[PDB]
Amino acid sequence: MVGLIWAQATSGVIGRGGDIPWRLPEDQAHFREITMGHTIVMGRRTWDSLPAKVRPLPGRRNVVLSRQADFMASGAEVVGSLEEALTSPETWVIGGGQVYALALPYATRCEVTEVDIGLPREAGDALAPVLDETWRGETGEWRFSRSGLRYRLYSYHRS
Ligand SMILES: NC(=O)c1ccc[n+]([C@@H]2O[C@H](COP(=O)([O-])OP(=O)(O)OC[C@H]3O[C@@H](n4cnc5c(N)ncnc54)[C@H](OP(=O)(O)O)[C@@H]3O)[C@@H](O)[C@H]2O)c1
Ligand SMILES: O=C(O)c1cnn(-c2ccc(F)cc2)c1OCCCc1c[nH]c2ccccc12
Ligand SMILES: [Co+2]
Repeated sequence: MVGLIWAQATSGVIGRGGDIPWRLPEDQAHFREITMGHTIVMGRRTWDSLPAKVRPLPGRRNVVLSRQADFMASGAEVVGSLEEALTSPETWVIGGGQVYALALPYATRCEVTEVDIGLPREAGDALAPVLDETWRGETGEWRFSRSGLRYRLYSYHRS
């Protein structure tokens, strides 16, 4: 099983300038729970976004996808193809926008956090993948985060 996991604004934005224009501390803990013990696939730009003490994220097999044959990720494995990284009974692609789409053929789970932030779409932003009509969503209750933004959890599922 390959899953995708991301947070997004009501508009689809997941990242700008190589980072995230929000931080919900509740979102970060559902990320760790959902991924703890499994494999995480990220692109080099997203690994590049993790600070040097936080990487590799703990308790997990950190796989970085990259076209540089000689790029290094201390504590992580660097694979040149997405499907090379798919070796565990549970794989979680943790972004960003380029890998969400590339991993989207392989995925049966989409855990999406929708952040009610008015963030207009802008050039160079990374986007959540467009989920086609084969995906079936469960919708949670609207919640309040301590960062002041409200959020909600979508659980898309498909055979
Ligand atoms: N939940 C969230 O809101 C969330 C989650 C994660 C990340 N983010 C945001 O996502 C944004 C970054 O996403 P991104 O779309 O800019 O870059 P990315 O998807 O993070 O990684 C892009 C890199 O992956 C490699 N790559 C791309 N296509 C490939 C392919 N077909 N085969 C092999 N390797 C390939 C290349 O590395 P080389 O150039 O080294 O080849 C490319 O530069 C950041 O802003 C981050 O904050 C947000
Ligand atoms: O998982 C961990 O063990 C962990 C602990 N601290 N941090 C961390 C949080 C913020 C930050 F700026 C640096 C490190 C972690 O990374 C996970 C954070 C959840 C997250 C939201 N969007 C993401 C995009 C890519 C990758 C992880 C995320
Ligand atoms: Co688990």
